[PDB]
Amino acid sequence: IAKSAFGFYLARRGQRKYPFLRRPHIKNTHSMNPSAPYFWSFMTAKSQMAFLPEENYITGDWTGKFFVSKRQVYTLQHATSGAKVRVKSFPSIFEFNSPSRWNIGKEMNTLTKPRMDLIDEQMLTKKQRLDYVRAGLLP
Amino acid sequence: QGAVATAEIPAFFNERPAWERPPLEETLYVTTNKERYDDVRGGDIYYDD
Amino acid sequence: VGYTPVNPDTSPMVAYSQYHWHYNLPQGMERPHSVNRTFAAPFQSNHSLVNKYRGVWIEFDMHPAFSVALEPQLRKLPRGRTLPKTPAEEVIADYTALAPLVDDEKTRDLWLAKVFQHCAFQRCGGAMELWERYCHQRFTAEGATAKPPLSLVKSVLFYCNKTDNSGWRALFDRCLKDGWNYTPLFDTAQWSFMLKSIGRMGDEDGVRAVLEEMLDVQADLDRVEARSVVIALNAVTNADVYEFVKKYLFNFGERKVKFLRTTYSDLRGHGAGKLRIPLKENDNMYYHVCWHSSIRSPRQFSPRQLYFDYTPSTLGSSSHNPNAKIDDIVKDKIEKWKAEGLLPEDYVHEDRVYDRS
Amino acid sequence: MRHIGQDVPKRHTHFVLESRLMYEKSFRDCWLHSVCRAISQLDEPLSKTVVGTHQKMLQRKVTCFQYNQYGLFKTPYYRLANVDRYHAVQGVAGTREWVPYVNVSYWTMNKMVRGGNLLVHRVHYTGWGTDSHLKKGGWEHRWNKVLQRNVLQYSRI
Amino acid sequence: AKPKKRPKVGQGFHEKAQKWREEYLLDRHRALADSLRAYVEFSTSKRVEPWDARFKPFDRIEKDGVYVLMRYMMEEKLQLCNYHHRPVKRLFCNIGLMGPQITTKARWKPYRFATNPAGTSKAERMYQRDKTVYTHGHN
RNA sequence: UAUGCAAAUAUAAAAUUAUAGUAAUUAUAAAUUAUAUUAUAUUAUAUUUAUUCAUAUAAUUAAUAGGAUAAUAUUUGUAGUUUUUGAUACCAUGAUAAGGAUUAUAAAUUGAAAGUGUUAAUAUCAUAAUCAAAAUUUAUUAUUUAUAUUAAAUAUGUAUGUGUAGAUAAAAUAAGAAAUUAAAAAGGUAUUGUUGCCCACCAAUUUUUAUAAUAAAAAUAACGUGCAGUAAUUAAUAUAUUUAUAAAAAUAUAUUUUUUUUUUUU
Ligand SMILES: O=c1ccn([C@@H]2O[C@H](COP(=O)(O)OP(=O)(O)OP(=O)(O)O)[C@@H](O)[C@H]2O)c(=O)[nH]1
Ligand SMILES: [Mg+2]
Repeated sequence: IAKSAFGFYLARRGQRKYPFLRRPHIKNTHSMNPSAPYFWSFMTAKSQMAFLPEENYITGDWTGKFFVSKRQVYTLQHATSGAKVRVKSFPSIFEFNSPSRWNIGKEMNTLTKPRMDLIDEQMLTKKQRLDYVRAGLLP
Repeated sequence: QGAVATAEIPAFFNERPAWERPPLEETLYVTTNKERYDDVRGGDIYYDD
Repeated sequence: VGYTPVNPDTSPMVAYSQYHWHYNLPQGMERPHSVNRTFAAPFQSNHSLVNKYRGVWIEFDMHPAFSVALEPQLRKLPRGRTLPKTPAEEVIADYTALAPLVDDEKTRDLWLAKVFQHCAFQRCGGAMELWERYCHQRFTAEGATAKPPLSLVKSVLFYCNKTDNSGWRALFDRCLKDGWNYTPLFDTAQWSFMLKSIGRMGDEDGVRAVLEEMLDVQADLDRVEARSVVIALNAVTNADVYEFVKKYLFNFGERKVKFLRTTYSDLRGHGAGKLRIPLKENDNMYYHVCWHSSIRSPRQFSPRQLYFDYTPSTLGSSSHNPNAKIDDIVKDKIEKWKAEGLLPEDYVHEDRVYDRS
Repeated sequence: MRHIGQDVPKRHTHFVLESRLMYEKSFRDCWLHSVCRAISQLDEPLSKTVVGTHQKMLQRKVTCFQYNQYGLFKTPYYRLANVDRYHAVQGVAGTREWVPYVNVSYWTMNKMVRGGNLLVHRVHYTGWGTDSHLKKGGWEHRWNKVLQRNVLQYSRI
Repeated sequence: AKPKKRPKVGQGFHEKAQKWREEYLLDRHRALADSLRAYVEFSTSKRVEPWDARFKPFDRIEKDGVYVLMRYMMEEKLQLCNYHHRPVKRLFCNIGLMGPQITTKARWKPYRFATNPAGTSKAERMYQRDKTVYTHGHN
């Protein structure tokens, strides 16, 4: 059960059908979907000639960003500079402490797994743990 | 009969004919249209003296 | 129903109720309305007229031959809405060196008026010697009989107001009705400049005389600028002229007095830098202007502020007051009876109850 | 603030004003953003005057300017949430919880039609109404007819 | 009234989630390299004949019919195209001498049946492909 | 299961209860209340199709102020801190939905009023609100099946396994379907009306007769065990026997204040 302010304000109204590609809250759970032949044409800008998004650059006289935007595309300088790179994700943040050259040119949201396979055994309740065991997700 | 609409007629369309009116009704009588201070419970809230 | 109101124009239920016109009934105009014809308001604009000249005009009009002859000299003198930045001493020297040559009294007067206007625009106070050289001997001296042109007198007044000269009265008294009688032809800009100059100069009687003359000659108080009136009314300190100002302040309109108060407040507060010369502190006039604006403006209703300290009657609130005086009513009745004479006059009355405080 | 002497019954009604302001910002920025986007990613030469380096350098500079434009209204219209102006209830366009003509939610529409607050006419629930275009082709046909009435009717100069 | 802060995520979950994400990213790098290798090798390797030998155009004996044309005219380029369905269909279109017979009358084996290697002789080969390779059904 | 031991409702009566002293009347009646079509008869029902269903995020809601072609306002540039307190992260009265079983052919519609998150009086720490790129564990949802398969906002890598258990969904309206079917009776001791009266026991206070280690009777809104009676879940009433936590229960015999179903010499 996701806990957020909008959860009380809005209502799911069951498994309602939305217009194609027009769900209100976008949750790209398929960003980390791997596809070798379609590596450059999945969750990425369609044209190779397009410039990098505005989110990859600093515009004004900034004082500092806690985390960079997900659409910011990983570049060589991200690994070469050896600086601190963080991306907001559940639960709190994901930090790039393993700079690799195999992710150059791909978006950080594509690199980061949205739906983490790991399940917390601590906050899980008795009934919820029983449900997970019945589903097979937990022993 | 019950009313079916409401119009803002300028009140000279339906006047009291002169022969059943007090004499000239202007200088002899001074008339002021004020409002009752008691509970009307239905009636002329704004009545003239 | 609910906190949100219902708009009757959009709601069809109200529009089709018995208190409005149903759609089945014929749709037609009822009781045609003429509001703009029975009583049409004059055009009063919140914003000032953008295309206004906003200055004193001199009505420059001479013979075309003289104008074209003096064109090389007149290029330096100000034209219609065009002000050259030539030094004032240059035009003064040109006039004092070429005026005897040209033989036309009217042309000389117009040229001197233009010289005065230029030196007033430049705020050059040295040009009064020109007036003493040329005009003083024949236009105003020991009972001078000459009739000066309106252009020249207006230009001289503008110059003296700009330079805050003390010689304006000798000309204004001649310009009263018993003399030249040029007062009705003075523009509201001229009146505003006179009032501002006198207020800056701090003349107690000048402001009174100018205001009385304006009222007599039907000068447009509303179109007279608020700042000049504020400066003129700031300088009055004497009791008699202060009373005159108090009784005269009712001539202005309600909007005019409200904006006079606004301008006075802002100028003596934040707008102190707007004036080149700071305004002197006159708290009496400031308070009276604020009070007069409050009197003239419509009075709103603030019940809590009005009746914050209101206390009910002793008899009315006796039940709700634990320690209240009730024998005071009996004492008042006894006093009333003694005054009436029913009781013996000045009879000794002893306290009827104990004093609980 | 902080629910001290609140005047409106609902706090969320101010989000309607916020949405109107974001629409006004879109009105401001819709031309500049579109022009910058068009210039930035046009590979073909613009004209005889600008070609090659004179064009690519210009594209880079205009893209830099667009990025430096702080507060540009990037977001599209379809991703901006629609909130009723009467009861501050959110509805998403394209579903049945929002009407396009009145710009109010399904609940507000039902309340207003059940009371007397909006002059509407009743039609059969399982029909195509009374419009000839709706009877003919339906939603897409009436949409295309609106387009034809607006633009395609005119022989543009 | 009087709201209080309530923990949502586990006390040690954040760092565990971070290290799990890092390890998943490294595993994705390894799988991406493997998938690229497998896709390139599949594209280069020769595949089976994509034409059905049971329909009207491809029914004659190998010594007659369209097979003579294939063997004597376009045989050389089939090895270079590695018998993939798209290039063989395009070559059949461009060679002429067949006209619309490759689409109006000819038929081809399905997408997953035409991707089998040169010698298969078994139906269940398509399910023997590696599963950890994220080549999107390209062996 | 009558041989003995055993007067006994077929009524000469004076408001209830009680030993003929305990409390203040006690009983009873009528109307109404959801259980029972009958077999030609106000309609032939009986066929087709379908079922691995999932998503919500980064806090400030409490004023009016007019400009070109207009007979003149610097009102260009309009400047008075601070005593109140709820739709907010509970609660803070009302109001729309879904749910087909008997008014039919005919110049005609196969969707209901009994109520569904947001809406109009109860207050008393409440800053929870989208303007993108986001976090399945939650009843209420028709997905494309084997010749050709990723180009423009970024858009799904998963589950091939004899059309395959249980359980379950939909349609008799421009579609194609045809002889066994709706149509009886039958009840309140309840009136707070079954979520009801009422029953003893348990438990608690206390009164009267009594002085005998007595017994008996009576009053009482909340407990405990039950569900005995109230057409009331194997009917009830009377007497006798018997068992025992308690209402009671089982038998023997006799009754129905038990609601009822057609055979005039086959
Ligand atoms: O009504 C207004 C408003 C503003 N000002 C501003 O006052 C400034 C000068 O300040 P003052 O207005 O005090 O000077 P002054 O008496 O010499 O002004 P004039 O009569 O010559 O105009 C000027 O630069 C003008 O912008 C006015 O003069 N009048
Ligand atoms: Mg029972």
